[PDB]
Amino acid sequence: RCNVWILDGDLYHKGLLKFAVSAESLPETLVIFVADMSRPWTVMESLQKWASVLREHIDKMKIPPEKMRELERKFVKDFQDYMEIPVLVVCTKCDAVSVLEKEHDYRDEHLDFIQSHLRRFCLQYGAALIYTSVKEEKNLDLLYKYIVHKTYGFHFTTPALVVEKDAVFIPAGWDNEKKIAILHENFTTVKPEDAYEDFIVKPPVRKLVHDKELAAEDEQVFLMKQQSLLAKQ
Amino acid sequence: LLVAGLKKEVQALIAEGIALVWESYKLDPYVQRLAETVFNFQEKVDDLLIIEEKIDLEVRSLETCMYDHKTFSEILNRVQKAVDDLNLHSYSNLPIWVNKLDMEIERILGVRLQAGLRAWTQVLLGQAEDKAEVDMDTDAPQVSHKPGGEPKIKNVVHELRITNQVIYLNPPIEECRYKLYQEMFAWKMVVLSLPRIQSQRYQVGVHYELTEEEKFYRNALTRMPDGPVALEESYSAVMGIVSEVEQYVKVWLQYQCLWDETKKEFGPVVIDYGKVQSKVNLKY
Repeated sequence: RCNVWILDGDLYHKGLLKFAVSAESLPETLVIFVADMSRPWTVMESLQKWASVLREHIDKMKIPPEKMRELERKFVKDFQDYMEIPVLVVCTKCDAVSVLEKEHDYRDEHLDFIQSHLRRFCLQYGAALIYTSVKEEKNLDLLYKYIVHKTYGFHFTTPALVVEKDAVFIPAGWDNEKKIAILHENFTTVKPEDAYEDFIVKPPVRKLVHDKELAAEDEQVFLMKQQSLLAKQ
Repeated sequence: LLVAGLKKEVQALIAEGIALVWESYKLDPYVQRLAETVFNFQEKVDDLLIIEEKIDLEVRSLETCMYDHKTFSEILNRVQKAVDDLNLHSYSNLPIWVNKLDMEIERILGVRLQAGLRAWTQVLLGQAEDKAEVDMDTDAPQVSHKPGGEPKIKNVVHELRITNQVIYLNPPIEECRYKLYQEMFAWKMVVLSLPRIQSQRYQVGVHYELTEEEKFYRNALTRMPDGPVALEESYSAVMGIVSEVEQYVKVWLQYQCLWDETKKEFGPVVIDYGKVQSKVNLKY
């Protein structure tokens, strides 16, 4: 039975992470980061927020540098030894892509843009990417098998899929910049160096823009106004 | 703010009369006009003072009312009806005043929620003071219920059994961890699940987006005067009692190597080992 910990989204509760992971339990810990495909424009930014927060947490933890180098040796050994701590990126509500095709007129280029960015981020932090949809029950068993594999060391056999737009699965060590270059071919207006915010825009949601606070003029101010009016006459 | 629209109307008619003169006979329709408008302004102001004091009393009650959802929710029902009357008579600036009152309500739900956690933490740790220790020399009646209430964490029991020379815990320290946090999650729903006051509730089918944080006071745990320290205290109690039970279960799991008081209590957590105690005695 694997301990499960889900943190509140607000940073007001970030301090709870010390109760989730400790020095002894850190190697046993598997980190899962959620990427919201219903709001793709905040995916990368919130992901760097959470990854940063993990970085300050491990900074506070005060591990010996020898132990830190040992953990990095173990992790990188797991990295290059891949053939066809750990961090696992799971994309949720990917079926919202179908809405993006309609509501925001997205196309395969935008999907290539976001998934290339996400794969490059995974390479930056050496994580494993998987696409999921509870609404469609997509890759749930694949996810479960991969978690059991990475935690308990169980076997795993599913290959890496990077062709389907909303079912991309990339285990650790598979991705590479050259391997990521296949998506850059499909671009026709954007470039791989183009900014995320420019190409994919955060929509200005039409909240109820509250009206100005209308307040009755005070007796003194209204009467000074009337004094000004009478005086000029 | 609520009388802002009505007061300006009098200033407008006052502005109109400032141009009039006695030589015009427009004075007499104007005299009729000003009296009606001033008459309405007096009445609606009188209505709000009655309603606003009721709301002030009701929100004040939240500080001292009993710490249960029904007691809170009943109070939040009264304030909503008063606000609906304010919406019903078409007073100005109502969302602003409601938004101010809504903030004030969440603040009070902040301190009560902070008290509720600390009372719950005391109950979890065994530091909750029974009413026998409430000093009897204080002749003032303590009708004011405890701000944190009297949380009652139902006693938790786990099973330590041996099946074919294998010792296992039927309720795992992880399910104990699950249970203890679940009892806690009930307590925070005393406050966080309360209905959020809406200025335009009386408008039915209004095309305004409403999320859970809009629907309920789901953000009161961010309105605690002491910050997240009370929440951090609450979970810190859970780990320790879990940690001691993790330790206490470990020494019994050491006796599995024999093959390879009957119960103990950790606050609400209870471990029963009289069954395994017997077979350990025989094997030894």
